[PDB]
Amino acid sequence: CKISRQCLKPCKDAGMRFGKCMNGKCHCTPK
Repeated sequence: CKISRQCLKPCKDAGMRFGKCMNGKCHCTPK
């Protein structure tokens, strides 16, 4: 992931409420 969106679906669509990525790491906070 480069940008917030690049983990948004990969995490949030996958069961997280949030999955923001920056640089190359994303904070995916589950549901």
